Amino acid sequence: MSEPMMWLLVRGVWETLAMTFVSGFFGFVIGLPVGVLLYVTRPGQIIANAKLYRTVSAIVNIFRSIPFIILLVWMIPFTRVIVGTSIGLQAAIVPLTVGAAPFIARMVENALLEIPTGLIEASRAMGATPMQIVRKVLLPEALPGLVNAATITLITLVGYSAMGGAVGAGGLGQIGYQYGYIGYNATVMNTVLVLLVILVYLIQFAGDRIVRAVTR
Amino acid sequence: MSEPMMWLLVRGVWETLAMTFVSGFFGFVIGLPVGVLLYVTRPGQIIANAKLYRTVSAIVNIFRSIPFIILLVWMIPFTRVIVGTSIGLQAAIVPLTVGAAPFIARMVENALLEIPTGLIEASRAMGATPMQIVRKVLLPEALPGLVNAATITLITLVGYSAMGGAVGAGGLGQIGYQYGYIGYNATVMNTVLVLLVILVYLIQFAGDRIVRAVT
Amino acid sequence: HMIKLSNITKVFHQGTRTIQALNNVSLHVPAGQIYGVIGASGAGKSTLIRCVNLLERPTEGSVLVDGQELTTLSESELTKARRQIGMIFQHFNLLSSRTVFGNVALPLELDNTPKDEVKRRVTELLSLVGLGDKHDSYPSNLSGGQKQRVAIARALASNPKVLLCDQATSALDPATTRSILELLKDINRRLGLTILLITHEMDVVKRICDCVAVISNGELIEQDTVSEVFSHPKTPLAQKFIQSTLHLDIPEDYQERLQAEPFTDCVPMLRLEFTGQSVDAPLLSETARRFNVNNNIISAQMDYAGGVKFGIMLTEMHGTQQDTQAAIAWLQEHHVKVEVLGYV
Amino acid sequence: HMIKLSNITKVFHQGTRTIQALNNVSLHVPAGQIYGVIGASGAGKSTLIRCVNLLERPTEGSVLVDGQELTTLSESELTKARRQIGMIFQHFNLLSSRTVFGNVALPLELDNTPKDEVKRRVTELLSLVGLGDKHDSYPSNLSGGQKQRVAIARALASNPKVLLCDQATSALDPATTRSILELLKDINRRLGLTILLITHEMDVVKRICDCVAVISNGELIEQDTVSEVFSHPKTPLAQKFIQSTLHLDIPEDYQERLQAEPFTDCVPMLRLEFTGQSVDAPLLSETARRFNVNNNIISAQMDYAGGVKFGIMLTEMHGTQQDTQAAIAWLQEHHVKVEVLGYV
Repeated sequence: MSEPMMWLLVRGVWETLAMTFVSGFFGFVIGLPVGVLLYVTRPGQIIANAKLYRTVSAIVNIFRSIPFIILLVWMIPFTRVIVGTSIGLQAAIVPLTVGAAPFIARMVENALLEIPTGLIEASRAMGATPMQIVRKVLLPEALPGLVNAATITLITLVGYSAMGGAVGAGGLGQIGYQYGYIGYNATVMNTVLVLLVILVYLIQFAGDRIVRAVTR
Repeated sequence: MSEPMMWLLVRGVWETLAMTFVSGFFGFVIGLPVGVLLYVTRPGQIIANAKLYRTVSAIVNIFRSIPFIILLVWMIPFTRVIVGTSIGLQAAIVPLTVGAAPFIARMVENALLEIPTGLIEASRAMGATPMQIVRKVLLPEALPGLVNAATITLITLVGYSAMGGAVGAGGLGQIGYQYGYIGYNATVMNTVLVLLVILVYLIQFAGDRIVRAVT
Repeated sequence: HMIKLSNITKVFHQGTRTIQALNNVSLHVPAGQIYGVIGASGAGKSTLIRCVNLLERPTEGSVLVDGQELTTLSESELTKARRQIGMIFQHFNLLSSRTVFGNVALPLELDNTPKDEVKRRVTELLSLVGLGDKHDSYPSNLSGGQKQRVAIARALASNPKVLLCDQATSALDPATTRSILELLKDINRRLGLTILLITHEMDVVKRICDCVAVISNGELIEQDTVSEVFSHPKTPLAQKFIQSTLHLDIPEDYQERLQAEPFTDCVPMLRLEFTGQSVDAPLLSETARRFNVNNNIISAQMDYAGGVKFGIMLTEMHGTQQDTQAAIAWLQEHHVKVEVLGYV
Repeated sequence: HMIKLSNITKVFHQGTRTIQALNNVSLHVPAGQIYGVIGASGAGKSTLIRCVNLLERPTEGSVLVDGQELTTLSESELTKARRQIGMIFQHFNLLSSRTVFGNVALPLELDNTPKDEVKRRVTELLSLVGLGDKHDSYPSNLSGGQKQRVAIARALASNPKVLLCDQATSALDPATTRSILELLKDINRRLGLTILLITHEMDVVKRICDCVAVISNGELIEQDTVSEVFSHPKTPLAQKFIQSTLHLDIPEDYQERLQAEPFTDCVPMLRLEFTGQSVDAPLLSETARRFNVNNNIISAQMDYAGGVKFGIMLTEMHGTQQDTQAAIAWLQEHHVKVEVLGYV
């Protein structure tokens, strides 16, 4: 392939990472709290409140039920008002989050459920406040799972960036979309396809070895 | 809304449904076989053969790792020659089945590992052949897990079919891309979203009762 | 008189249906004693124990721990009161993320204990249970006892007055159930700790606790010393879970030799149920020499509680018929149930 | 007669890794007997039992079963051999998909039998263990013992001579365990079932077995019938397994009162270990008769097997010093190990 066009693939890998890792952060920012909110609000737990879980659960179900590009396209006008463009890197992350939050919010609930109920009774037995439970009992026990939840949600976001590249918010997504959909190019399509695959293996592997560090 | 617009969405609901259900069937048909093969080819299991699981797993791992839209677009040249169209439902379902097979491949292998080891031994204690166990013990025991796995890979294809619409395929994928992205028609856009959410709950709820009633 | 319960009643309601776990139950516990509460599977024993620590809030009742009402404490004040009540569970319930040092140190960190005050207290509390050495070993590679030892060390991180064991013996093997129960007792003798128990097994009740209560269908049926409970069964329920739960072997090699009525040149087979006689009473000895009868013990099980013998025995008794009759009667008159189970 | 295995050796292959779980071990169980094989933690007992049913393949050896060897590598000819060798595991291994009726039916549906013919053997085998009551329930509902009860009927569907039990009563509670092994002998003596089994608890062998063998480090270091095994426990390890069935205490009320050096006005606390001398020789009574001492039985566990009493006992022997000394030494002379634990 040509030298200056090779440098375009480098411009994209920057962006595709830039989207996932940023959008992933804001995912957990919004999602990890909603996830813990869901775990605590399960009836028969610390602050049961069954009616709140009926509301918050249905909220994250409807959002997670929406397929991605239908969300992204539907969110365009809000994405415009919130960011101001609706096109490009900054506008890209808002539709990636919010598609990402409910994704992990549910994983955070499930990953936190791996914890035995007995720890929460022991936590209350020792006389800790619900915040002390979540700070130094629930979180650190669920951590090995929450780290996997990162690995899982981060690679899906890479996939979302790709679909998100079609509407022109992204790097490897757009380079893959532009040069394969209209006027297919054997070289560079194979490169962008393999360069994304190796990017997933990198974040997969980095996710495995980081879970080993915190494992049982 | 409008007069003909409503009747256009009707095709979309169909086209979206048609792509997903067929991708699922053709997916399960080519995936479930490699799914049970992936289960038995683990070194601890019946067939052993740890050599093939170093490859058979990696080839499924490499496919499933590819994002669907980059797969769909890369698979255009190849899809052009198979169906001999390059566009539409009949062409679109091939990329859908290729991307969704690895997904069920590992899930079936995972859901089939949820069965207790030692139920496999008691099966050999009775004296059945390894094809009888896969017929009347392994499969019907993991059945509630399979229908759960069917529910997951059915609804993911509804999302793939959306992205299918953005590149050449029909269905609600296109209607949403067409009236939302180029210019924003709220009525049509909200309808495609509601239809799809309504569609997923009907796939979810149908899958829930077939999973609940098989227990 | 350390912990006390007054008219404890509790009901949980789910799906427009109410169920009575506890119905008007009162339990007086003396200071520095081990106290058992046995019962039917989920008969309210599960809930009752945790009403002391207020893990389950009582619908109606009054809980007095160390001469203080717990229900009136609300939120902020109960946090401080639970320092004086440690607890350990059936499954050992500990954080696998932290080591034994950290696991025992955890409840002390809620108090913001400074620096090495935790190091001083943890290391010695760990020495008490038997875990020195393994300060840096994670729960992952600990055995059932080893985990439970950490749990005991953890509950005693506040130097509490009362302790609560929810079926601690359950998951432990017959060998290590010995050690852990003995460790609890060794603490009971040293620190003078008050202890409440609930156990599904009877053997736990015999070895440690002073007073044992029987609770079934959400109400307290019996309350007395272990001595009185195993001796005189009182309720038909307790008698079922005490008498039917102990032995009566009747070996097969003798079974076929057995008869219904007398036999030429024979000896009676009989079993002796001990009803809680006394250890200072030399019954089997006096009976052996005064009546001149050979009481041959074929099979026996008898345990000690509160200064009294109780159990069962299968025994052959030889000697003169004039003697043998009187011999059985002398034991009988001293409270020994004697059945004649055929002749040989 | 049947179930007779000849020097089975097997290596555990992970790879280049090589370790022998089984090394040159033979065993013969007569038709209609219960043969136990006790061992340490996974010391090859788990591997050995299943060499008879050929779940795992031996490296060198022959196995006579019903007068025929399965070592010939017969492919699917094991079918009826496997129908004549049934099995029940530690984990009940029931099909969650199927009812308690069908779990027993499944092995029979494997043989293409008519639906009415299978209904005969099932309904009877359900009423055998007491499962005629809950015939429609799923494995998820049934209790610990009840889940095993269906497994027993399961293996007996095809009407086998031999029944292999791999730690059958390991996960079951003492009372349930008791009822299960009772049902195991009932079915043993009725049709004359050949039963080979393994348990990590010596109790199980002690409860009911015709013969027993102790496996250690892959070798069979003891082989004899049950009556003679208790009378002649030659192995240094085999004695330690039977030693764990004594469950002695010296309860806490005594251990506080226990004293090292003798003090004013007290009695020696003795622990009598009966080696299995005789039930005919009445030592405990005749020693009280002869020397005028009182053997007050504080607690004891003693059992009968093979025409003799054995086990342990704990007593306090009252009376004159010279007499105590004579009597306590008399018991030694007459083959009873006596140990003064202290003074009380």
